[PDB]
Amino acid sequence: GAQVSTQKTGAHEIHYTNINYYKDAASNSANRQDFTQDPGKFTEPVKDIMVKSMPALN
Amino acid sequence: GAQVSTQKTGAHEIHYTNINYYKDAASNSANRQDFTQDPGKFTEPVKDIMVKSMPALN
Amino acid sequence: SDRVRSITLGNSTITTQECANVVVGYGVWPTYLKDEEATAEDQPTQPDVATCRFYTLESVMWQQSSPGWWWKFPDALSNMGLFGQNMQYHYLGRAGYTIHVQCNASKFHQGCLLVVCVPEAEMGCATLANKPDPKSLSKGEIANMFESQNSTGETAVQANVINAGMGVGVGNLTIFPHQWINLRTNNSATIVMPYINSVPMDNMFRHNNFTLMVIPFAPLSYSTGATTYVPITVTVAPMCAEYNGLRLAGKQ
Amino acid sequence: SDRVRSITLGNSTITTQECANVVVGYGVWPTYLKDEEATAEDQPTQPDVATCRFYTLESVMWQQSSPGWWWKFPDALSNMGLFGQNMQYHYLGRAGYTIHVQCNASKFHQGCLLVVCVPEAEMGCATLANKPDPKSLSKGEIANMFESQNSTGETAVQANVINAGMGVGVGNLTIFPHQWINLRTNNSATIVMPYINSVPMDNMFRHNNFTLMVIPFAPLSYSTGATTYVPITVTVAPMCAEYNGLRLAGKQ
Amino acid sequence: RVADTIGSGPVNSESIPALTAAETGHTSQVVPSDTMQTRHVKNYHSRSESTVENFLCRSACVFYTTYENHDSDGDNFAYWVINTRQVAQLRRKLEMFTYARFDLELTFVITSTQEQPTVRGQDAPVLTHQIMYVPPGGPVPTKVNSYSWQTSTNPSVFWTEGSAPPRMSVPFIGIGNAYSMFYDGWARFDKQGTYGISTLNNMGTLYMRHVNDGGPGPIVSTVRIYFKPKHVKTWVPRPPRLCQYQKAGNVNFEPTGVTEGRTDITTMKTT
Amino acid sequence: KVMSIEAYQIPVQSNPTNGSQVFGFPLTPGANSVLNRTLLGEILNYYAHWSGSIKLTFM
Amino acid sequence: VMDEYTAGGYITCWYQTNIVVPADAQSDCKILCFVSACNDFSVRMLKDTPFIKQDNFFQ
Amino acid sequence: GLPTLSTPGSNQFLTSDDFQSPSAMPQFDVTPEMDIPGQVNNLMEIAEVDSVVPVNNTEGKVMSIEAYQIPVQSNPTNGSQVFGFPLTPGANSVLNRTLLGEILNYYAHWSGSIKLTFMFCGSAMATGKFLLAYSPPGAGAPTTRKEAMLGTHVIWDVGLQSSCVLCIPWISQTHYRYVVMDEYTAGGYITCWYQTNIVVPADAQSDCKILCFVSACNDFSVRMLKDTPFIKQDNFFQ
Amino acid sequence: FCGSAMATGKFLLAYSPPGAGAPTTRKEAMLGTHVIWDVGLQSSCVLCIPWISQTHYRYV
Ligand SMILES: CCCCCCCCCCCCC/C=C/[C@@H](O)[C@H](N)CO
Repeated sequence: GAQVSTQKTGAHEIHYTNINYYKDAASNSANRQDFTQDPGKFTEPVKDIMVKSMPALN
Repeated sequence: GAQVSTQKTGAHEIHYTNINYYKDAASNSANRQDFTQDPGKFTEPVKDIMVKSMPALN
Repeated sequence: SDRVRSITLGNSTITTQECANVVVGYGVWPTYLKDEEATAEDQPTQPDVATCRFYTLESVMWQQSSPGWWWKFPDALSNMGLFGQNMQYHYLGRAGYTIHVQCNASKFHQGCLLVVCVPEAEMGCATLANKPDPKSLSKGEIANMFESQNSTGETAVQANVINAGMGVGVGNLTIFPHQWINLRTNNSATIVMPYINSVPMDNMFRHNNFTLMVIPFAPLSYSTGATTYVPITVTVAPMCAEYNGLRLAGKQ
Repeated sequence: SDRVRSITLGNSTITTQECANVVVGYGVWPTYLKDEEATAEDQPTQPDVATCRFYTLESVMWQQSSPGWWWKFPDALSNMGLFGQNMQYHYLGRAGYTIHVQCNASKFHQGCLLVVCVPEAEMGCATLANKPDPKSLSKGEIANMFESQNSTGETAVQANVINAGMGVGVGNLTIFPHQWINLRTNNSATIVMPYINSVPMDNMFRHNNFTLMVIPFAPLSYSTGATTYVPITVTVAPMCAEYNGLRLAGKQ
Repeated sequence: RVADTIGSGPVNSESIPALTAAETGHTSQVVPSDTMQTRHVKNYHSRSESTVENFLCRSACVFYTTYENHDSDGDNFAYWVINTRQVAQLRRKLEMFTYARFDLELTFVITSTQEQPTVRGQDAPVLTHQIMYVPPGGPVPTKVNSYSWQTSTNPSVFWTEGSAPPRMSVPFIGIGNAYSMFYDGWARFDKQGTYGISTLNNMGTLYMRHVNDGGPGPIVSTVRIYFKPKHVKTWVPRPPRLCQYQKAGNVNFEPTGVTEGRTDITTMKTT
Repeated sequence: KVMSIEAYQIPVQSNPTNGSQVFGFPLTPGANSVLNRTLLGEILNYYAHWSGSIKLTFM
Repeated sequence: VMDEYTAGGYITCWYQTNIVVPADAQSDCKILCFVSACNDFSVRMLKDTPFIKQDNFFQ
Repeated sequence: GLPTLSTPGSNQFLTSDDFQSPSAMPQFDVTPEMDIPGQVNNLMEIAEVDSVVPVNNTEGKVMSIEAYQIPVQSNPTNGSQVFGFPLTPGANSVLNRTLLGEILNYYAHWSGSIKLTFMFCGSAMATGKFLLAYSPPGAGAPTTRKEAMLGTHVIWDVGLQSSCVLCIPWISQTHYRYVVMDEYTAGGYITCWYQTNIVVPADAQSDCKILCFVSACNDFSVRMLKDTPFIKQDNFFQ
Repeated sequence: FCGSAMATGKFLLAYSPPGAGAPTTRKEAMLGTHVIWDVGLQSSCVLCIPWISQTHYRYV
């Protein structure tokens, strides 16, 4: 059960391969490839949206 | 003859891979994944069942 | 109905007026040895009705100071009729038992006994550097008694009840098959014990297997006038007894 | 089976070994107020498990001379946990109750209590030209007592049992929901009372609603030696309690 | 995995879950829902770590002994008759069960130390040890250089210092259908002789020695032995040992109190 | 009483008062002397965390 | 292990009424109490028990 | 490099290990196999072969072909014992030096049935009946024919068939007995008694010999290899 | 049993075929055909004596 992922390659111009050998998920290597991103939680917690090109205070 | 099992992962949110290399079963790793469970042997060895919501002594 | 009970083995029947259920071994009911589990090759004797019947041991009196009693099986039955004779002539043997402990009192009496069967009950000596002697371990059909203080003896069993002679909390004897005789509700306890051992069969003289222990956790008590003679009788029946290795008789 | 019983409300369970049935109100089981029957418009609080549970009041001792006792509801519960706190903060409230009166004796003891819930039990003053005072009417979770002779007092309740404090034959208290505790057969009484009133809801401090009365019609009796301490305990649970008109707390 | 607690509400029945008869020798199967108003809880807790295997399956020192590089004839080599009763820890765990069947993983930690009559220019080459297992009956060594160390049949391990704990796996070598942790019986049919667990004990002896012969300076090496049960099966659970251990060959004990005490049955002060 | 079968017996009797306390102990199964030596307590002692409901039966 | 953070509450028992008994019957009684886990119970984190000591190898 | 992690056991030399290893002589062309009569595959093939048991291993007889000869003769009494030895094949002097005993000595546990064959070497004119018996442990050893007879026995009648077989069944509480001699693992007693008597005509010897052989039956197996205590050495032979 | 409702007791009723003597102790009787009667609600209990003879008919 080998897993083939993608290496960090760079941008203006390849895969790896991993097999887990231990019975415990804690033994696994790092999740260095998780790129989820949601600023909205902290940057726009306002209940009434807020459009940019609009008069902020009506 | 590689065997792929499941790692202990946790619950509110993956596989391993093992190949045995020795001729003797005693050389194998532990059976850390056997979750059989039967209290009845010790908790209810009574010949006449015993229902919970019922009058224990008739 | 169902507190009443009748058990027939051989030419003997036991009846009870107020029991609980019947506790069964570790859920296992006794049965003869299977060809797949067997190692001794000779054809076994399975007397049946002549050996698997109810033998009633000596009675014992419960007093307000009794710490408890204990008997060792097969030892306790080594002299009972044909069961005992078969034990003598055979190198090997195995059996299960239905144990029925009796004790009636009155409604005005009170008390509560723990009736347990402890498989493999190796016991400690009173004096640390010795081994108890055969008789301190088992007096046959005669109950040995626990004590309510450290026993002293140069070859005696350390019988202080609180450690049940085994170095453990007497209050945890519960993981073994048991019942209670709370005079208030019960009057007998019936426990069926399957044959439990790390070998398919064994010699019946050099190994004891399990020990019956009767221990009062709430003492006999009553008001003056009430009868003070409250015996505890023990009737046992071997079940599915087979023997192998016939030869002349005795120990040695 | 069926004399045995188990009732769970909230985090509390009551069990009985020997009851009769459970008498239910006037056949009506308690339920929250319906939109068609409602008049107060604010959204009610219906705490539930925190308020509709079993509260055990002070015990009382039955003696061979006790004429009887009585408690007034909701008053008796005005200090019990959250039920009481909700009563304070709210102008209006309504609830039903499961009342469980306990009293075990022995088989050699005898006696028989009437356990009644009298809806709207306006009481008479001992002295005709006065009105009894709040405390002669209700001592909270502490039972008031009837007397076996005309009470005198300038502001006391005319408590002579024979007229149940109401000017009627105590023997006719029977048209109200009740049970008997005849020690010979019973040991508890359980009565479920629906909310009965001429208005959908009411203030819980200025109106009492119903009074629990426990009256022995056959006196406690026993031979010397038998225990003489026979308490009567009362455990009650509000049912379907809702409140309306929240504001600051208190009476006034 | 454990049970979800199912939501329950008010009751007014003649089914009485809370009332039973413990005389039957049967443990009540009650749960919260039977005696109180419960909310629903999806329980994710697993009992993975209380499985008999995970309980026993961790290496534990069962003994250790020493021997010396030079110094002559007791000192020279060591031996141990295999048994699991000389240590408190492991022994109490195995003893929570009457019979057990399992494989073993032996690991040895071997360390060396210099002794005082030092000598100058002491510069000793690395040490290699040999451990030999002598099954019951095999010719046993009598001095560091007896013929028996040639091990044409007994298994042995040769290990050099500084290279990671030697390790092996051994099957269930018992002659019965399980290892017995208790034996309420005798070795002889006449009951004379030994009584108790020791009658069964016959698992052989381990023998260790240095391989490189004695140099100028004295050196002492200690061999720590680890046992790790694997592929475990256990029957007839028993109460955990209360009284401390006194002897390795029997259950002998000094009576001891059931628990620590407190001032009254009313004291909430945890000891 | 700790070296007597008596450690196991809760006393109860007829009394001239109402609502007396029969006994009391904390829910500290792993460390309290009342509970820590039972089958449950002994097993808890081979561990660091525990969780669950416990049943106390009175006979 | 016993932490104030992890305090678990108190178990207590009280007389609801009283032990009533007829003449010629003991008024003093005993009550036995048992413990066991319910079905939602689980332990975590193995550790050695503080309950078994030793000074040197038994012999 | 492929990330790797070394485990305990690395670099040790365990004598019973089983790994591959480079050959010092690459491409060496071995000499063709032949096909020699008598190939052996399991030591048990050897233990299944009869070997002469030195029953008469008393004192001075142990260095004489006499150790192998059981004495039997005409007697004026009834039911006399001919011989007796315990079923302790691995450790008893009577049996431990036979093919079976030698093989048992390379092991720690054994299990199985054993065959003892008795060959009568009297003369064609001699006759007699013997009672060969095996008695499981527990009671003592039989001291009389009436005691032996109550156990496993065969009644051998001398006639054309010189030989007769007493087969000793495996009756143990264990599965395996130790070759090493333990009271726990006691195996019982083998004894022989006159059933009648050696009757012979005049002019024929009344003194005869009986040879006895041993071998394993088909249920026999040994376990746990160990070195024999039977071969010592003080230093390298030269 | 004509005791009173408050009395209790267990008895061992037995039948012993001939050949050896008559049982003189409970341990002797108990080795033969027996029933263990426990007094309780059912006042009465039955010992049934089986026909065990070498003949078919016995003489009166
Ligand atoms: C090259 C080194 C080889 C080392 C081989 C060691 C073999 C010994 C394994 C012993 C397992 C024993 C555990 C204990 C069992 C006892 O409790 C019982 N008394 C036996 O029934």
